[PDB]
Amino acid sequence: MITRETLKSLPANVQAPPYDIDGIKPGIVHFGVGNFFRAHEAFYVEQILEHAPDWAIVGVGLTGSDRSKKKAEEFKAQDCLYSLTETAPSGKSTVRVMGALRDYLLAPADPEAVLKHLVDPAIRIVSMTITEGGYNINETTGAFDLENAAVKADLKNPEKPSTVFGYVVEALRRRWDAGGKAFTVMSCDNLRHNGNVARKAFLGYAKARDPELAKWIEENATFPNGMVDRITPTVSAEIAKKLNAASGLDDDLPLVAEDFHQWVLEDQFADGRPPLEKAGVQMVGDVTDWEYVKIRMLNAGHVMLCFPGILVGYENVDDAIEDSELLGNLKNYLNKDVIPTLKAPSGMTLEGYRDSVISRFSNKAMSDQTLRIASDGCSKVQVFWTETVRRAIEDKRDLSRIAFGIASYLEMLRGRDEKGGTYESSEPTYGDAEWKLAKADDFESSLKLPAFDGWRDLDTSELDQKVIVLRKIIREKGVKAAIP
Repeated sequence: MITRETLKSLPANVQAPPYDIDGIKPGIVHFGVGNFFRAHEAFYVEQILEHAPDWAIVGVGLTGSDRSKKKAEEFKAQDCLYSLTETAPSGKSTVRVMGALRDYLLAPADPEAVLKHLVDPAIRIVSMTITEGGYNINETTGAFDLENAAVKADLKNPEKPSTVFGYVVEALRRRWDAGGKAFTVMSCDNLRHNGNVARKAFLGYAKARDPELAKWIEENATFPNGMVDRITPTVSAEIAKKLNAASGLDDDLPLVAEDFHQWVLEDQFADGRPPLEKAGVQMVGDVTDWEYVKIRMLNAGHVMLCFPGILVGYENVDDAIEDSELLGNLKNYLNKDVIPTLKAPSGMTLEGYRDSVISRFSNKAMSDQTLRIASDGCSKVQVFWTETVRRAIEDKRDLSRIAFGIASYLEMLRGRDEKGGTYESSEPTYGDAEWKLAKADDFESSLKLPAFDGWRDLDTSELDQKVIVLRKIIREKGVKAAIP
């Protein structure tokens, strides 16, 4: 059956919004209505709407392309309702019709319409998922780019903007001038200290617009940082058909996500917020510790699994996590090297986190390619492994497993698995010089790759020697033979 406000007589297997859809009112405006938002932010709000019905979400798309209009039409056609299938590693899935998103507006169609929502006193939070590039931070200067075409145009006619920066700042100006209150700017993009990024972008535009205005926003608005997870894959036509065939719903906008989900959010709101804790959102004073748990256990674990997995010849993460030796090595790395040198946030155990990392990697429906996980391996090693290596060296702890990860990465770079297959991993930051080292036939040259610069200031003598010893074993007897 098609999805509609009236046709909410879904099959016994499909759950419906757990609240009166007619009783909820808008409290959040969201920029960038993508899959992640619909399966994460919208997901948590859906669970507190029965408690505080004034937090419905008004979605806004920034592009007015021919494809954008179609999407907006499909949403309105289903009363903005859509189905979300949640699949667990056990293979079992559940499906529900989400009602938190009460309107979907195409900004270009009517700029004033968006601004009206933005200035409404009931709208106390403005969230967004616009990707990193969406924040318009120049990669070289690290500052908000005032040279951007759309930004300059907005600066010329700020009363009728087209960029998120223009809409948000103009809305804040009007609220201020009319005696209203500032709202909370809540980034839900997966970036380190996403709130600080948002603050830089929005205040960067505000400053150019009017110093006094930026001062006001800086003092009254808030830009909390949040850590967000939840794998929510792209939805292809073929994927949509499987989801609908399984749910029994003729959904034009079906999506699926892993059952696992997490949201750590700094409790810094300008004018109130939903009771998100009731939905499992973890409110904190500083997001930093949680970001590092994810970085040093989930991300670090992902590559500790995939680098040697590629050498064994595994194409997907779920195939590698099923390998008894690679799994044991991952657990030993997390238990012996990371957990003992990782600060633990309150209200959770690092061991429980470890268990979730393992379980998630075993979710066949979510499984990604090992080579994809290994792409830009240099930057990943720098960000995910450096702290763990520095601590092991500084505190004089066992380097065996740490060296194995490095040796595996270096051997993986050579481009050949133990089954005879060849491959070419992607390393954007590497040039001819780097790749020459990576492919050298010796076992010492590639130790100079930039991937290991994060701990090069320390005495890496013992670590490097062990790495060499393991690379030798890996090349002659295979990767598993080198596992500590």
